[PDB]
Amino acid sequence: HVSAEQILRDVYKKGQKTNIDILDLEELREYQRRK
Amino acid sequence: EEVSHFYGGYLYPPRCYLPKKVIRNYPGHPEGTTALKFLPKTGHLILSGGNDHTIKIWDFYHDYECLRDFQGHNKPIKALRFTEDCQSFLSSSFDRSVKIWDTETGKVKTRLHLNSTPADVESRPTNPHEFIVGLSNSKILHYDDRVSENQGLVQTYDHHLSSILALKYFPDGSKFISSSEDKTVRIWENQINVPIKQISDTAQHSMPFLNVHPSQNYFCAQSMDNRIYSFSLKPKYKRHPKKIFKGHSSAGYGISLAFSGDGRYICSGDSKSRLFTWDWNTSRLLNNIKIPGNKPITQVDWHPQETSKVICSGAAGKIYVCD
Amino acid sequence: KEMLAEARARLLNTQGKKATRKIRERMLEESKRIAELQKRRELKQAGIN
Amino acid sequence: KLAVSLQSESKKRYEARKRQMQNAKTLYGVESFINDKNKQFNEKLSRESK
RNA sequence: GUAUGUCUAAAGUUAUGCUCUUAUUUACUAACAAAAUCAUUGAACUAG
RNA sequence: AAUCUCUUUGCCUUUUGGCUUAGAUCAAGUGUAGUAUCUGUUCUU
Repeated sequence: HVSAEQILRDVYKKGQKTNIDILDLEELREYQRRK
Repeated sequence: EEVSHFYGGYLYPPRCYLPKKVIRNYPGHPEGTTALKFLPKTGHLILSGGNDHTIKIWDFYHDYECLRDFQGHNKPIKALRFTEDCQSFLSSSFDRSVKIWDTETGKVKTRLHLNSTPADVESRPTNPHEFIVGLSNSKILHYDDRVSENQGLVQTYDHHLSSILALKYFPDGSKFISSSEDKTVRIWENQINVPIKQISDTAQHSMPFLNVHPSQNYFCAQSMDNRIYSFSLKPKYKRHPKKIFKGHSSAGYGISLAFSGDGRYICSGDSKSRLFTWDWNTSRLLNNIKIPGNKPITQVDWHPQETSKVICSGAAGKIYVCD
Repeated sequence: KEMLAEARARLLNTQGKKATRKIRERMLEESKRIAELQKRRELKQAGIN
Repeated sequence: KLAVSLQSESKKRYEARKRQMQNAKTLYGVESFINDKNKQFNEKLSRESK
């Protein structure tokens, strides 16, 4: 049987959903400036 | 002024398995190799380009020598593409020029002086006279070299909002796919400035590379999220929910992907000098061969007839063969 | 069945239009950032700093 | 030794909290939630019934 | 239809079970659309 | 005398950040299109 508890578990599963690298000083400066 | 040298026509042609190791290498391009393609249908020749501004054809068999060298660009090579008949190939360069080269005599059949970087070039599979150039200024230009009017520019596609990343025709040449820095993928009918399909999503990253699966039923796109997605080639062209290939690194690099001659496997380069390979049915990662040089391997291609020979290259310059 | 699907969809949402647009904008800003670094890396490899 | 002792105790505390968070993120029986923050809130509400 | 925001990309060079084909259901969105009863008449018109 | 993992206690450590007339009203729609989606059938597995 459907239940409110089941409905809300399905909502929880429905909602629960890149590693860039710094190669040099220029990219480090860009990253630090943004942060 | 263009130049060319011969060192030997060579265009006449003289179940897959996983590759396991690098069997041999070619000198490639000293400052880095930026383009690499096998000769269509038979794969007995390898066309490549790089940072030395040169283009080279290498024999895939016999002594593995370089047969012809083409020197007509003043800046690094950006893209290379063979025609349906192999009789010609297109080359694009950061010098804002696209040139059509006669594969055998190395003579330039056509020159296009563009006002923007030709990020990618492609030729119509059913008509070698038609070619499309994707520009950094976001427009896509369609040329028909037979037409002298306006240097043959027969159509302009302009719905993309940012630099074009990749171009890929449907195997029948009726439609072509385009990707852009605008984070969208679009399908176009030949010579009509109207995209018949648009592929975009919140989580979808820009796709720097596009290729078509040998069965002609799906196309694959390398994405900046270190994944490879797949899309149907039939109307509505929906994304395939399960055929997703993961494992490699590609963010920040235009890393090409290729399919085995029989379509049983899919493979791609890696930003950490490796060559990944996945099963086309389950998308499971079956191998990741380490390529010498310790540089990003951006170029990967699978031989159209061999059971397992693959070629790869990148910033290291040399070209490597895996089997 | 359609009533349940619509209910689950409306029960999931928690953020308004501005926050949702900020999410998509941050994703786009990241993809632009990576495209910028890709072009800069290609130029650097070609000796063009 | 002082710098290393402080680094190691910070590390130990950090990992202990990481494990505790994984446990909290996998326990069940709490009132229905729709996202992780809602789960943590319902758990906080449950701690008031003590 | 707005407010409003974003983009414009060479050079004017800084030295080193799980899916697919495809026929439907449902929802949302569309200043897109002159739609046949109830001497020719909604007709260029509506925005925070 | 020193580790490791349990259990309790303590700590709550991504653990609801204003106001007014519940701020107000609405939730009947054709064609075509776009996006998501549903059943079935072969196919994948």
